[PDB]
Amino acid sequence: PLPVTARQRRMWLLSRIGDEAEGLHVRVALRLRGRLDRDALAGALADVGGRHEILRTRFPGSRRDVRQEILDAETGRPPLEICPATEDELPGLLADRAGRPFDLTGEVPWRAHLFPLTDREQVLLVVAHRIAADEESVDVLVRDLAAAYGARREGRIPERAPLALQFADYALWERELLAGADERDSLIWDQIEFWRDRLRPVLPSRRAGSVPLRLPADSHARLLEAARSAGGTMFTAVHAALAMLLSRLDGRTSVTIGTRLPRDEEQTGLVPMVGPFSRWLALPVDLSGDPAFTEILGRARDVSEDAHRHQDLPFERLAELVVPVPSITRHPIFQVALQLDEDDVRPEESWALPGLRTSPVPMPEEAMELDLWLKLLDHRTDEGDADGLVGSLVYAEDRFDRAGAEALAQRLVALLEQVGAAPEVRLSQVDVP
Amino acid sequence: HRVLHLRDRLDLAAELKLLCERGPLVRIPLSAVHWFALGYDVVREVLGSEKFDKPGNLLQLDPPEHTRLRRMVAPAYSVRRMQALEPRVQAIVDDHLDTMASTGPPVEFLREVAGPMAARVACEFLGIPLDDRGELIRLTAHRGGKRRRVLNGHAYLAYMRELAARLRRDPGDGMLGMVARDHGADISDEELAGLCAVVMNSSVEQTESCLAAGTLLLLEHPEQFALLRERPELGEQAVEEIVRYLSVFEGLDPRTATEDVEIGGQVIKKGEAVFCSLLAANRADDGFDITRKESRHVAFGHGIHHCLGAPLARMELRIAFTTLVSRFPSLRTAVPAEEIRFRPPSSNVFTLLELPLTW
Ligand code: HEM
Repeated sequence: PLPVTARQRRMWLLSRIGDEAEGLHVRVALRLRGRLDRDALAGALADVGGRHEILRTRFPGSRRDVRQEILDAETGRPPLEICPATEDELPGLLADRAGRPFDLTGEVPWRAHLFPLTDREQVLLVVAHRIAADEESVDVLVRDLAAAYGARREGRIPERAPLALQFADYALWERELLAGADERDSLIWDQIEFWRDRLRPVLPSRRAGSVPLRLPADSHARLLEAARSAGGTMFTAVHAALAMLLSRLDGRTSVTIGTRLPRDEEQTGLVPMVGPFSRWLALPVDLSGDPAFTEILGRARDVSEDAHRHQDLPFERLAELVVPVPSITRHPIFQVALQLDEDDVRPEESWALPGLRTSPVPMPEEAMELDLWLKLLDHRTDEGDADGLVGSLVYAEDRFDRAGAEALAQRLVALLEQVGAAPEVRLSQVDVP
Repeated sequence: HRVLHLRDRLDLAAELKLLCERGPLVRIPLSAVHWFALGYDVVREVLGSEKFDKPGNLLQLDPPEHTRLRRMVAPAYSVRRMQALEPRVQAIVDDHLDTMASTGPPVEFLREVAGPMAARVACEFLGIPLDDRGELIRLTAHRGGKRRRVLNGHAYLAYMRELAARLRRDPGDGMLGMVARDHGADISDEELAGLCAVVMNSSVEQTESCLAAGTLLLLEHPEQFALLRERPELGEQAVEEIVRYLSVFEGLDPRTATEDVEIGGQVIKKGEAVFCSLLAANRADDGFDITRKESRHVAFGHGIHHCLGAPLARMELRIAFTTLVSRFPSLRTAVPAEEIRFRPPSSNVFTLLELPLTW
């Protein structure tokens, strides 16, 4: 009886919805120029599955209970479709194969689709259900597939130091330090209490588009200036601005955005392993009264400190505890999420299958439950000064179109420029037509 | 003071040539008074003299600690061990040149051929688990993001602590296997990781730089490119000439004088740090000629700190250059020579930014 995690529990449930809703998957398309050893690629795929038990794990059960069934490397190797194609039809094939649903009760949670273009050029697609792989796992997937292919293409079994921890250890660790849910003044009990007090089509498609969002360095500097003034980060500055925009658009005095945090970077054992380690954090901000941007920046800063002090309760478990009527067409607790990243090395640049010219093939935006996902890059000069804020407003297609998203992106850029040049502006006197 | 790294392309810049005319050892007050060693005999003296000074990083260590670590690692580069490693390196070279040919022209020789080859040889020499090599490169590379560099350092140190434990129990081949065999708990996991990281990083950077720029150097002397294919026994001489001409390790760290010495008539006071320009000492007497016998250069340093990996480097460069010239007779650059971009003078090794090649 191997337990699943709170995130796996939610992912399994949402996986039983059907073709109309795009599968909640992570996926990577790799252009491979050169002579590909197809039988070595198949062996390397099985080797990645052998290395990560979760990739050969199955999820049988029902509405009341789901179980983690770990298969061996052979029975439970990922399927490998070989689908000869022309560049012509690669966009449609990649989208279709990435969206094909998983039957997690009788299938391993990942698969591969090879698309031969010539004898020296192919495109490989790897899809993994988010019950088994998060965003960071895609990088781990490709790197471990490259390591296994280099050995397999030389007629050799991959020679690697095995995983110290498997995801089964993480599922039990979650079942453990969480079992004190019903106990006065317990660790997680304190956290469950913290979030309680702190807080459309009937069938979604989960299709996401994106529009660009650029802020010049001038307005970027003034936000960084105001952020430092209140002991906050650039995330806090954009969080406050976005909270004002949504407050006026929806006419609500209490806006709650979220943010996706990656795996716990402290737990170093999780670094090389595949898993649904995505942690989500609600950031409810009260705009009661009529606060100014500086004052909203403070409320944003304060909730981020308390929330990060309370991130051991999984978001999916908290959802079960504070959502009365959950919806498969509206994300729980928050529908808008914000990512603010410092510039860093791109993992796609360092993906290389030995013997093949490797380069990433772009895919459409990932399937999401959110209505809006603002992902921004916090560009800096070598001194740490503002050097532009560049990113994308990822929008839900069941909820906006490109024009409605462009109008939203432009509306937020205006708000960002306004509160930067006048941080004392109240919530009411802000320019949102 | 930046003149020591100004180059035409592979050749000495005019400003550096004018400086070397001013004798092989110049004093230069800035702020303090520095010294430039620009002559072969002068650089040998300032490196071979006991009157100068500068975990697992042998280059920043000094006696007696430098002796303690150099003693444990040096026998890994023995003549017999390098000879035993040749057929493996030869197969690695052949494989990467097979990938180069099958992928077809053009090819970005540096990141697609030279880099992978140098790192694959370095990992077979170290005894690293042969398919954790990509991961150890990625965890120890200098790609920015200081938090990421610290997190990668934590993850790599954890891997090395597990590998050192596995090796100290039942070791195997490679430099790490021998150091764990001949020495147990005499060397820590930190020093073991430092030695290993220096090999697969800065040492790989120099090897890949020699492979790339050396290929360009042979390409720009086509008659010697063909001569090396015609007379492959010239490989050892060609490598000595290539490393002398390239001098990818242009300048050395300052050898601060512990005493007041007089290399020539000019007195060097205690504290006047003297900077060694291997590029000047190797290129100020000169043309490229792989037929030269008994090459006279300091491309691998001198003194107690002379390059520990020169046996492997020479070995790997010879196999690569001779295999390359015979496998790709029509090899040429895919771009005009002007479009060949070189690293800007940054004092830390000299290299191409990329080498577009076709055939
Ligand atoms: C597999 C290849 C190589 C390995 C493993 C290697 C390793 C090392 C090590 C461990 C040291 C420090 C020794 C000590 O301080 O006692 C060193 C120094 C040095 N290496 Fe290498 N090396 C390699 C290739 C090269 C190449 C291609 C060059 C080309 C110029 C080079 C140039 C030097 C120089 C000049 C020094 C002395 C630096 C100084 O004294 O300031 N090495 N090497």
